[PDB]
Amino acid sequence: MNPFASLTLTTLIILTIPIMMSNSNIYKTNLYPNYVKTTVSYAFTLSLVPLLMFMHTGQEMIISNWHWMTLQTVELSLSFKMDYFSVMFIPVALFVTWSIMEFSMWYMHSDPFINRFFKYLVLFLITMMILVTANNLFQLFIGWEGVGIMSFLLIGWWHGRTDANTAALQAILYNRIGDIGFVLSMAWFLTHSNAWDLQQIFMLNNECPNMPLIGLLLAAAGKSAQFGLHPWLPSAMEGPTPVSALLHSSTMVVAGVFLLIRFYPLMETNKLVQTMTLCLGAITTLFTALCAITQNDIKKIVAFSTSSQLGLMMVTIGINQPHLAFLHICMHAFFKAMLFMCSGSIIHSLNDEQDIRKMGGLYKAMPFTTTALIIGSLALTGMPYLTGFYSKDLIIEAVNMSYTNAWALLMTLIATSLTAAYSTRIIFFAFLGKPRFPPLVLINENNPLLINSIKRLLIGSIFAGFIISNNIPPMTVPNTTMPLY
Amino acid sequence: IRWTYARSANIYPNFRPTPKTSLLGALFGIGPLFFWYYVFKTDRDKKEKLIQEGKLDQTFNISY
Amino acid sequence: IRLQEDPDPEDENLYEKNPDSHGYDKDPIVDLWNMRVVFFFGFSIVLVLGSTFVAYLPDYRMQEWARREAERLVKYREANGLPLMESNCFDPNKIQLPE
Amino acid sequence: HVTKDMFPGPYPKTPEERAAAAKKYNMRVEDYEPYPDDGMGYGDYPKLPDRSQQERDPWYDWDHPDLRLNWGEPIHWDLDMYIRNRVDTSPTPV
Amino acid sequence: MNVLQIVRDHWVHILVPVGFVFGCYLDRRSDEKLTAFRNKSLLFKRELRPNEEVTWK
Amino acid sequence: KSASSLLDLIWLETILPKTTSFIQMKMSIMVSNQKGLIKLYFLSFLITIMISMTLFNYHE
Amino acid sequence: MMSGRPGRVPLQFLPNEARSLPPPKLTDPRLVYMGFLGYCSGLIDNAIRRRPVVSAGLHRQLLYVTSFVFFGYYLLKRQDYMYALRDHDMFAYVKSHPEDFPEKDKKTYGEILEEFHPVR
Amino acid sequence: DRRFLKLMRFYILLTGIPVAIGITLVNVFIGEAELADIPEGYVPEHWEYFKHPISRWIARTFY
Amino acid sequence: RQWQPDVEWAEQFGGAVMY
Amino acid sequence: MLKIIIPTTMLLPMTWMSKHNMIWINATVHSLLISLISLSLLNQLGENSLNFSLTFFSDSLSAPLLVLTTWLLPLMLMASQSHLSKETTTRKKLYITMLILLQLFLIMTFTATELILFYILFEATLVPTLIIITRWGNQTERLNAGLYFLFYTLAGSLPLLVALVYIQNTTGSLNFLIIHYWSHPLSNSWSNIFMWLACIMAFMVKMPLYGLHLWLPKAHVEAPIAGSMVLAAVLLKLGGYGMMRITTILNPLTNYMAYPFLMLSMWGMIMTSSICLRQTDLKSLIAYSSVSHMALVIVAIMIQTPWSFMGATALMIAHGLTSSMLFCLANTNYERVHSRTMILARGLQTLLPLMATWWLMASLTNLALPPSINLIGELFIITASFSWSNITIILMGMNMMITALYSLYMLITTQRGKYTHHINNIKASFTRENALMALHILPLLLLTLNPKMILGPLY
Amino acid sequence: DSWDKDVYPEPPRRTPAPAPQTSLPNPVTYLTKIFDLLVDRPVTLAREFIEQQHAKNRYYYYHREFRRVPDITECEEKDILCMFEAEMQWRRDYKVDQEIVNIIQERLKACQQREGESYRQNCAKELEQFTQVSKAFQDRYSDLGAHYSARKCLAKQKQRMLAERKAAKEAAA
Repeated sequence: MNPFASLTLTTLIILTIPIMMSNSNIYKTNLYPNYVKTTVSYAFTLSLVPLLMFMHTGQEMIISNWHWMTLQTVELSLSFKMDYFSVMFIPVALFVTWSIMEFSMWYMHSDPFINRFFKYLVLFLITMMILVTANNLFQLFIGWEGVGIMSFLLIGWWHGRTDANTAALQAILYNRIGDIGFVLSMAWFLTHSNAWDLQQIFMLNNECPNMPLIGLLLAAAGKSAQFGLHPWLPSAMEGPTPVSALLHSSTMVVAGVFLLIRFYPLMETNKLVQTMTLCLGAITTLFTALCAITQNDIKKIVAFSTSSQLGLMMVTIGINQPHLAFLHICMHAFFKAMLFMCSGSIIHSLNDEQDIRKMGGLYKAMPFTTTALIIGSLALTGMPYLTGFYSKDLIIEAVNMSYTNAWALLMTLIATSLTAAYSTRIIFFAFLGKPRFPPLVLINENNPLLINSIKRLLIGSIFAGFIISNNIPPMTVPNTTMPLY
Repeated sequence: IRWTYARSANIYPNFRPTPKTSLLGALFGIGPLFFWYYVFKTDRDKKEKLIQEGKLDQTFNISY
Repeated sequence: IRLQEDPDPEDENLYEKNPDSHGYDKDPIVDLWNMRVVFFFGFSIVLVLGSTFVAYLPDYRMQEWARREAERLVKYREANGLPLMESNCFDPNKIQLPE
Repeated sequence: HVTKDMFPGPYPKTPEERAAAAKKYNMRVEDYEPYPDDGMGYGDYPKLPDRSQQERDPWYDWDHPDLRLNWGEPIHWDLDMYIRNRVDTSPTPV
Repeated sequence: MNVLQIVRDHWVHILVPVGFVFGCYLDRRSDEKLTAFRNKSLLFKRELRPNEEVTWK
Repeated sequence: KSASSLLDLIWLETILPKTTSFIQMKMSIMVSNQKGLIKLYFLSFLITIMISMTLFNYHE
Repeated sequence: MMSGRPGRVPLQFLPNEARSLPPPKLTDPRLVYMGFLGYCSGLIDNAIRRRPVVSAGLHRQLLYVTSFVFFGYYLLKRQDYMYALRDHDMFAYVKSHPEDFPEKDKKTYGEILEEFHPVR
Repeated sequence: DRRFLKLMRFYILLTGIPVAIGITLVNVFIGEAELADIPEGYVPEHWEYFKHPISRWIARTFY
Repeated sequence: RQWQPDVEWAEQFGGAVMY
Repeated sequence: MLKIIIPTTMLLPMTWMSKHNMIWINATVHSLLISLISLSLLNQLGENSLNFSLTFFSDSLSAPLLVLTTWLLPLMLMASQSHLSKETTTRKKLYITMLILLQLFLIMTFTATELILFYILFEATLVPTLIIITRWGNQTERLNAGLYFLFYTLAGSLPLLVALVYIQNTTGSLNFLIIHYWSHPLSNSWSNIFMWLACIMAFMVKMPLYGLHLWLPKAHVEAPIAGSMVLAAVLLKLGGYGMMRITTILNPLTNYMAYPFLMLSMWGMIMTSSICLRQTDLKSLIAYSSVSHMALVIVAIMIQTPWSFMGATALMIAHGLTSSMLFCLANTNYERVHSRTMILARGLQTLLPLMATWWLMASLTNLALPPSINLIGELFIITASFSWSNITIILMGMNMMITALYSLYMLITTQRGKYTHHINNIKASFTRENALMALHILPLLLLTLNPKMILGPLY
Repeated sequence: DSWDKDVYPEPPRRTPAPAPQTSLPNPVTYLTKIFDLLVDRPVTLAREFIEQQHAKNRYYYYHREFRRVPDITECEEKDILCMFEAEMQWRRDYKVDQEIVNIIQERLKACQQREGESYRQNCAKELEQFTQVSKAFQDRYSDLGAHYSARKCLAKQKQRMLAERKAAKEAAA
């Protein structure tokens, strides 16, 4: 009710505060790391209270305060769409961002702009969350473009590096090609539906959104790595480990499929775009996974694991399961970020290196990261009772059950096999047992804050897989019986 | 600044209207021009003869 | 020699001869004064009280007025069921049909 | 400061013209050759072979290390084409 | 404080304000030459109250 | 080779600016290069007299 | 619009019947500009003789602004005079020739059949 | 650079708090307006037809 | 500083007729 | 409207007689104050245009441009501080006189109530701009720059002169309000399309469209730093006002006649964007991006749609702000390096931390990203063009595909990377510059927060 | 209240009256009353201050009232006075139409979330009142270029009347 109206937006306000505190310039640049880490932590806590309020009363909401224009038939207001989708997605989002902020504090400890880096993740996640709850397509595109451009800057964080800025250009190029489809979609809506509010368009029940669905599919293929518009993520993890593990793992590369989830009521009306999304989500799980089969870099393999799994929720929205894909992104933020956390940990410990060659038999000297990496690998390969069980496991039995494209069906089990393959590739390369590294042994996770952040995401990757799967209201297709094979 | 000049101002004084130059210059000076003009007028007349009797729908498109 | 010219002078920077300068002029005191005037109305009341002026301007196209005066019309016409809009704005009856 | 020999000018048609343009671009006459005479304002500008800057030696002490260029050397009409950031002519495996 | 010298070197900042008010007065002048429909407005025929005598100046 | 140089720095500048300037070129030196002989000037008056008189027939 | 007007005395600046017209006000905006037009002549004069432009011989400026404003005033009466005459025999010709100016009938927009053009 | 940012803020807030406290004060001294029907006899001045007090004052002086 | 016409820039007119 | 014009005219003797070094101060202060008086004109009564007298009137279409010009005059005024500190006092006052006369003629054009007066002051802008470009230029080609600019603008304008006197003879008046109210359908007669061409081509000339866009690239490059922003900022938009007002009589003939130029803009805004990936000069880069934006605003005009009109009205202001914004940066880097080569100095963020920040939001505004008024102005045009002819989004998507590829390319090849080792005279950024881009960018978002004012007169 | 159900409709409220099946204390009610005690009450008393100081000095405003004027149908051609007056009246009626369709926009938009997954069946009447406000709008104001005038609007109305009369007479042959 009223508290659900207030705190759901105070969650955003509390994170707006540190940013203008930064614009005050009175803040001490060394205290600002802990400042914004603490602020994202509280914002996560204050984001749970709307979550259990909704869980209590199963109610959605949209807030439309003071408007911006009133042009003829268009009243562009600050329309935040914090429904079950948004209020259930955000707490995991701020939890992941807080854990990775502690991780970045530990990792980025030798950079003059550490506070600048952290506030950069802060602004990125602000536009992310406003995109999450954005009823009007104008705020939807505000979040879209904001997360895209701030991704671009975060990849270009190492502006001295030629490859960094080049990859930022590639990422903005592909994201912007997707933004072309976004522009086509919003143009169609403002011509036909002459309004921006998502609820308004679903209300109109335009059962023939051919051009809208095409535009949203293209935008998703842009911001969610899919064939043709996939390689910008292979360019994107060139940035720092914190951004590679937060943005380029489970926060803004999921933005496209997330947008399709927000536009599901229009999506389910047409079934051809469902088949095309099946094809795209299969073909990305092909290309990225087979390229990761033999990749000599730990960042790359997990990045292609990301992109393939994003194509997996693309398949999920293509078999008329928006909410299954929504639970998938929800536990995706936990687990995939968790494995990228392990990757950053080994990188920092193993002489700031990422290649699967020249490992030190890490398991002997990298135990905590070893266990975290093994359970994350089992999770992305559908570990029962883990995040994987209420994830790709569910989506695989759904695609085997639902009337789906054949080649997509065989392709997604090939993708699961490859998901096992490279996940164990990092296992038998990093922690194999044959030391290969500089004579000075630096592989050691002795930093207490690193342990705290890693275990903070670790408990979610163990628990939060099922601490949300049965708690949620019954929302998906409950296919109980099915052939044993 | 040799390359700057030879990329900005040296072009015309050394430019000669060769048959190839005139050919491809006219090619993309009236090919994309008239081609976009053609496709655009094509769709515009398409809606023109789809609206005079009422085939095309204008139900919710008031905010034209 | 080909001509009797003064060579190209060096482009002096104000800070080198006069630190604490502002890239505003040579004499420091009017450097300061130009600082004050530009950081005045430029960023002062023109920029800010001007912002309130444009933000707190009187009714814009009477939109704030047109808002309030149209719910009354809506209510009047739903009282008799005739809807909030009409097919015609100008009235057919007062205008003649040609032939 | 400036003379005419290092201003790009007429298209060379005689060996003396080739030598003059070779000095004009600080690169020898024997490997000097301009682009075709097909009226693109090519003039004396040599058809520098279309290689990139990724193919050169990064370890070399380039006076322009950002793009592996050197202080006062002939550069391709499309140097910005073949920079490290943009398209590269570096070989692919097959 | 050599006020004569100050006005000798600092008196320009005074001419622009008196121009602006001049414009204002001139605008006022313009109004009085353009009062053709003095309370003849066909949505503003509001009756001239016994106290005042004009609709606007 | 298509957007720059050939189109902007070759073609459009050739068509409107340079071609018209060349027309004025070619028609300024054939208009203002008379030697100064009174004869040829006077025969210019001459044939103009008949062109005004009978050829056009201004009076008719 | 005139030199063949009947009763037009030649080489006569301001005819007697012009006085029936309102003489231009001394504060006429055109007149004061042509007074300002006097200033530009005066300011340039000091500049030509490389004299102090702002305050060289105000006596020269005085006649420059007073002569220009004077000859402006008489010109304005003649200016109004011809425009008055052009508008005078205007209506005389119209009234004396009713046939050449038929009383065009006024019809409201409800009777005309102007066709709207869909601008799409 | 830091001298800049300091003076930027110093002069922006220099007249910033004045107008800010002024608008908050009028919002907490006389606030907004309440709807009234026909003004028998009295004709409304051109700034009476508005709602916000400062919007009334701006129309009161330069309007 | 800026560029002013060189001796040649004035020379090009010269020559009685400059075109 | 005497309230704002008279202060500008009478401001001139102040600059022309004040002390040799207080002229900068006094001109700046009085410019800020007459801009203060100017923003009071943002008010617009209902749908009535704000009338002032028989000769001067304004409306919601005009007011943003008026207050724009009044806001700029200080901008090039104190941008001129660096470049004119070494020239004679009388020449300094003459330069300030040129700028003031230019601003006066702009506010005279925009408030014009009758057509031919608008035209007289429409061509009265060339004289100050021509003088500024030719006299206070830097390089050699500035003479041909002045030739191209002046001759192009005139060759456009004279047909409009003949057309306007013909309109006055035929219709009976050239006042804006009456010709809008006494408008008649411009039929498809073979004289009517030449009527339309005469009434349109003049404005199209100083709105560089594909083909007829050489004067801007060959003039803005070597125009004085103060002048260049003025050309790129306002005089491309007085033509837009010209279309805005003259299109009330050019219908319905505009329905099918606009097609040649219309497409000439869309493909045009691609070519000048396609040309925009490869420039050896940063000033030419900004000029070509500007040309792309004006092709966008041209196709905005020619559809004759209220949403197209809103997108335009926003686009003139947004583009002028961003274009002058970038031109200030180009001036600053050139003045520090005394050259205007593109890749001469990359990686300037390693030397000027706040200057490349300014570069960053300058390019971001050039990107037209939401919720900036650049995005909203573009977006209204997107919607109008879609409702016009469906596919138009493909070409315009190519334009919102090239814009950032060149804008962020300019960042990566100027501010990002590393400094070139030879240059060593790059001192710390002076407060003059960063202050001027502050006064440029902050109100760009301030009036973004209040888009009704610049949204359009059809609100 | 300031608004009303007649132009701002709102369905009657209904709550399930939670009766937990478990003995564990209900958290949401507890956090809500806590947030009431430390947040709701202080802002409430601050607004009490504000309301009393408002009532200390109250001022009024009035609906700026207009009157009907001769329209373009009754306006004489070339009669610039009634021309301008009818232009003013027609433009303000156009603004009226835009505002009322904005009210219907917000009615239908809020109804969608107000009525839930059932929105497809309770807002249908609201959707019914939208599918008719658009079309009639297109009849009264549509395609009027970008220089839309009361004259051009009358010309569009002329198109409509001639078209409907043409259909009527072609039905009657």
